[PDB]
Amino acid sequence: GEYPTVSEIPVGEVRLYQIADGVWSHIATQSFDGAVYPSNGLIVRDGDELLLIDTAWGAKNTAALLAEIEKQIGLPVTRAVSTHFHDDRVGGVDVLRAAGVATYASPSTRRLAEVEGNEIPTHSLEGLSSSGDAVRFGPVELFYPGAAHSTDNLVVYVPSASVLYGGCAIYELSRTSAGNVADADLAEWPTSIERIQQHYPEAQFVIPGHGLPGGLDLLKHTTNVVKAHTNR
Ligand SMILES: O=C(O)[C@H](CCCn1c(-c2ccccc2)n[nH]c1=S)N(Cc1c[nH]cn1)Cc1c[nH]cn1
Ligand SMILES: [Zn+2]
Ligand SMILES: [Zn+2]
Ligand SMILES: [Zn+2]
Repeated sequence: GEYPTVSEIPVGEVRLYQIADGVWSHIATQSFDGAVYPSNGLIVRDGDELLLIDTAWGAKNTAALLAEIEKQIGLPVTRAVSTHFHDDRVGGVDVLRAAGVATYASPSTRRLAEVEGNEIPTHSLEGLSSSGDAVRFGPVELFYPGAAHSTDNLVVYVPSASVLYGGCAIYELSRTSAGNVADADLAEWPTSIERIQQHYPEAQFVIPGHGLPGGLDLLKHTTNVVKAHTNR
């Protein structure tokens, strides 16, 4: 159908969107700093259970995500992966943990989360410490492209559906300016996106951390925006 926007989503609520067989995005909204912005995560079917990529941003949003999963899919979320250490991706980890979800992130993510005073996913993902590293995690591949929006950002690929979840390292087409880039490596960002490009040239669906999915041109768009900001 039509991809959900802040319009179709009351703040505190979560919509699911089916991208492919056994793949969904989860879309939530958050009011920051006067404005309302949407946020995407992923859900991937793993036999008779569910792998969750990223929290719905907050303990209350995350509890609403689980309820909305329990309602629309009715399969249990057994594992969750946070793609970076910011609160929009780990906020709700405690809720997940209380519901019996095993929470995972790279050591680099866990370290920064700890330093940040954020919630810390329980389990460590080994083998992602070097730019270009990939590891399998059930029905997805996890990929560390190098520093971009943050030094720890991961991307997620669903081989079975050619879905690339970029997380916050990839911007939607609508987004004309770099956001908060305080934690970013602007100097390495484009090289990291090129790694993503070179590793997943067959991706059919590209999901940005925020906003509307597209194809692989989201990667060039983000390059273009990051480079204009570098040049500001
Ligand atoms: O990228 C940005 O800076 C933000 C989105 C912040 C989401 N976020 C956060 C975050 C932001 C607030 C609280 C906790 C975590 N960490 N990493 C990311 S990505 N907005 C609003 C903004 C502030 N400055 C410039 N833009 C950008 C946005 C995305 N989609 C719609 N707006
Ligand atoms: Zn972030
Ligand atoms: Zn465990
Ligand atoms: Zn984000």
